[PDB]
Amino acid sequence: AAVTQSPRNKVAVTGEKVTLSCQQTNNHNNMYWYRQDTGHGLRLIHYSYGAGSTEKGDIPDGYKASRPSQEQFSLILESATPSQTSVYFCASGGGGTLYFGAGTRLSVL
Amino acid sequence: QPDPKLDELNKVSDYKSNKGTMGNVMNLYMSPPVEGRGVINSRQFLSHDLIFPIEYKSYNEVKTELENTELANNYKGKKVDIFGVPYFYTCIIPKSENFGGCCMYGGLTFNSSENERDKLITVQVTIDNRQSLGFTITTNKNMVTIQELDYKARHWLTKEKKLYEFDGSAFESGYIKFTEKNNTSFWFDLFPKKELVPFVPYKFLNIYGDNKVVDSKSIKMEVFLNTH
Repeated sequence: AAVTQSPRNKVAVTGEKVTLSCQQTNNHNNMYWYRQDTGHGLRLIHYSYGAGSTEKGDIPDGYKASRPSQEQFSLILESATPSQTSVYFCASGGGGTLYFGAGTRLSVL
Repeated sequence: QPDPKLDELNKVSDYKSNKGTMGNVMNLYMSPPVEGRGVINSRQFLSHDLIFPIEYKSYNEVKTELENTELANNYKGKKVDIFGVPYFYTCIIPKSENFGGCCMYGGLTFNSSENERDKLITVQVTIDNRQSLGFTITTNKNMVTIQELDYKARHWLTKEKKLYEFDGSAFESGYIKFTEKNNTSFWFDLFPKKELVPFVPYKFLNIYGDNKVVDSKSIKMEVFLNTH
């Protein structure tokens, strides 16, 4: 696969630290973390233009990110809250093109 | 050079309110430095840079950039050590024939087999002009880049005192000041300009391009930080 996410499903409790991993095989410079919610579609949380780069999207609050290499972009919830329950989608992109992963479902109890 | 006024220091709060992420700067000083001992450049892209065949994580070479050609020629074809802060986004390093890689500024000292006791330097930190601590850094180089010192210092403060965090800092402004034995001094603003969003690494790290070198045994280091 172009883009793989792990885990695919995750149940956490409030206050729990949760990390979602996205790894790509396209050598793309750009990566993105979105979440998908009914009544909003996809909203961009953080993105990255290369290793060591992360920048805020529209809804960055409560999330960190890390792009330790070209291939990997992680989304870090230091202290999970119920408003973070959602389905997360990561994408990689290089000019013209975007590939999306299959989605990660997170429920926070 | 001389010392900064408070109102001229870059503000963490301005960086955040321009939608910047201080984590870009955190990661430069938390991640490991590029290091190479007794290496010789293998090629160049432009005449003011030197490309060195040193390993960093999964990269197999680094381009270091100097402020002008004569500085590059000072080191070209010589045995040097390399110590510096790499960046990747905006790094331009054309292959020997296809574009990205690992880049840095400066970083260079001549390799010396007579260069073997670690020296300790005490970094003096003062916060809000009212509390101090010191910690020490070491290097085994008699002549050391300012970059090496600056990195060793910011790395300790980032890891131990929240100098940079993903979305801000324990501080609002600050600068690191170096004083040479002959008594002259210069400083760097520790924080990014508010206009630098997205963060563009080469514009922050080019302060190291002058490859300023100092004597470990006598250099004085002071950090001054203000909280919000």
